[PDB]
Amino acid sequence: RPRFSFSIAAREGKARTGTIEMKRGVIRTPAFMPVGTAGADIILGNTYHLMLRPGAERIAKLGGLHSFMGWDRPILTDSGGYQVLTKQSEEGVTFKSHLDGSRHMLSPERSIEIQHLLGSDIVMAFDECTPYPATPSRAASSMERSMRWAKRSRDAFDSRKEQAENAALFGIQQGSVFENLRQQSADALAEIGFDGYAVGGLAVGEGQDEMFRVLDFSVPMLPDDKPHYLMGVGKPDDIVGAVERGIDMFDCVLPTRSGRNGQAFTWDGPINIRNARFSEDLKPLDSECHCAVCQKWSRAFIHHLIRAGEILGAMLMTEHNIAFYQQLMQKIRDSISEGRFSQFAQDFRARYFARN
Amino acid sequence: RPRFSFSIAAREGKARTGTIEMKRGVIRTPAFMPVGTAGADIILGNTYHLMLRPGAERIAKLGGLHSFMGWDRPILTDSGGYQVLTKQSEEGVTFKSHLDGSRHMLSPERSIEIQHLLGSDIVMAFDECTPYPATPSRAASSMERSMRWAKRSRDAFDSRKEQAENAALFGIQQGSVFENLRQQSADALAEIGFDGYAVGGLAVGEGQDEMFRVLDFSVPMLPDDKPHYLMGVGKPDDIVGAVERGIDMFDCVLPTRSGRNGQAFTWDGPINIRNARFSEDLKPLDSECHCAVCQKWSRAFIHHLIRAGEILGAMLMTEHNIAFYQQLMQKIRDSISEGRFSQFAQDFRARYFARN
Ligand SMILES: [Zn+2]
Ligand SMILES: [Zn+2]
Repeated sequence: RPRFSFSIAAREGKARTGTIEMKRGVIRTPAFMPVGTAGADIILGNTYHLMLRPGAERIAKLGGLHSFMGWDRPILTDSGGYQVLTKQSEEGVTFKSHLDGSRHMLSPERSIEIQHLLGSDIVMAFDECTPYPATPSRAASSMERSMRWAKRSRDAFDSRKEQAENAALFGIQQGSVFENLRQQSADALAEIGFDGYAVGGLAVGEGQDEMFRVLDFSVPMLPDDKPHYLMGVGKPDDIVGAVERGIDMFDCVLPTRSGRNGQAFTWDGPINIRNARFSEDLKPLDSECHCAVCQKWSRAFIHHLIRAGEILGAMLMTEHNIAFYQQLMQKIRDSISEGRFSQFAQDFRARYFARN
Repeated sequence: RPRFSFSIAAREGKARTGTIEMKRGVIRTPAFMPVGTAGADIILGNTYHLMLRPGAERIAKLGGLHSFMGWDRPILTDSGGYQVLTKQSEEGVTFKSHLDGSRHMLSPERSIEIQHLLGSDIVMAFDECTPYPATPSRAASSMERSMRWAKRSRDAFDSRKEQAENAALFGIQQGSVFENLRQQSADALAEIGFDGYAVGGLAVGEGQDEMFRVLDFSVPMLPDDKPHYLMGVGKPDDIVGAVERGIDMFDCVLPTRSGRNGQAFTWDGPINIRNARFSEDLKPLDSECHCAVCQKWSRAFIHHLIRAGEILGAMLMTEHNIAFYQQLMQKIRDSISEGRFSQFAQDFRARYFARN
């Protein structure tokens, strides 16, 4: 396989389905990328967490993230900046670990180097997150810095031969909710040139209507022939609507967070399995789900395990939620390929929000 | 298969290996019986817990424990009395649930009925636990009551046709550490007649030397041609020494308790995987273990998962510990069948206690 090749196999409206080929494997798009410490074609590693425990140099000494996690397929790492204080400047950010008080710095160059030590296949440029809401001036200043940092990230990546030849680099569009800033950001990223383009700054609590409004104008600004990654999104209905707006890749902690907190995703909406209404419910978590949990165990049993404090309950919930997300993506890919995605999205919303 | 048939295939000293055939399956002995909410031939259900959540009538409405847990092989239930206050008498015990304040009673008859509603295959007689240490008078009084309750348990079981025809009933020897009381108890149980005989009252904090001393004289008092079940034991070295003294069946919360608290069992002794010495250790939890965890992941990765708070870490630890216990029992059975159990026990102890 090539280092990186994105091909679009079919389209419906703004939605696309296709493949990213990389040395370690093929990624089917639209893709959901689960956290690896939770089938999927690619998993996400949390650079901020890994640089603090066990440390990037230690991960490299252990053979890199692929060996460490037992995962030989592609891995995407974030830059570490979002989760990341002792000092902030045009150079980068300095911060102190709560785990042990150790001092750490992150910059475009250091973030790229940490991601190199982790051995990831898709590397994210290091940027400055923009809070929500943001004034036009603050959003512009933050976006402008992020574009300077995108060039620094590009140069650092290109200087590391093993990384340049075997990994890929994505740039991140910023600009808050402002169309003109989103355009300036897209133009700057395309001038630098990246293997894929993320839409940043939209997992900030703005609400789905506003997120969709910004995606409506922002995704068309990115190169059509490269993947589009919506970072930190989201709920099943967020994913469906974002695909309708041209997004190809997603990540979110929701499936694993929900699975540890009693919430299961189903085609009839989320359910809180701890509720007493499930104590005698012999149906599986979801009646169509093909996952191993739903083939074997009832809502009543999973309810019991969680209420009893048994670790097995949260594990089965998490397994189901991860599988549900992958089945959602498979249905999205098949429906786009078959020219029935618009109908799928309509049928999906009607059932998901009925909450039956 | 028959309702119940125990056959001894081979012996070495006081140790035995063989099979219990029941309608739902064959149990290879010596057997370790894990809790089912945690391969094994039989799992243990906790009657006290199940009668409080979700309730025995509710379990029966859901189809019984086999259907509820997705386990079609034999299940052994305890009587509920050990974990079980509003009143205590020759009739039984009354107690109030902390979960919701509901009132509950347990007696020989009610315990047998609850175990019937749960649908278990091996039913334990309801007895009175003897604290440790106990005076001779108190141990005798408690043992005498337990024998009266054993007869009541026998009669209640025999009155329920579905239970009498399809399940088995074990009696429990009591008597604390006193040889004469252990003998009186064994005589009373054999006169009543049971399908198997447990050695009760030895998971009480007395220490291994004392436990082995009591087993030395107590196990020979039970019928040789029936299974011998040591309740609530134990650590790997406890199991090996108890097999050397004629025990056929075991249960203990240690593998699952340890797996949720950072402790892994290995042939070189227990290890606390959270310790910093494992942060860079690329070996599996145990170098001989055939379990799925040890085929794939390192001590370093499991250390990381647990230190990071990831549920996956405790799940992998528990999976490894359950599998380790089953591999221990398999090695015990094979060595007895091959006439090399004495050597196995010696080699096991030398390595386990070296702690290398
Ligand atoms: Zn499922
Ligand atoms: Zn193992």
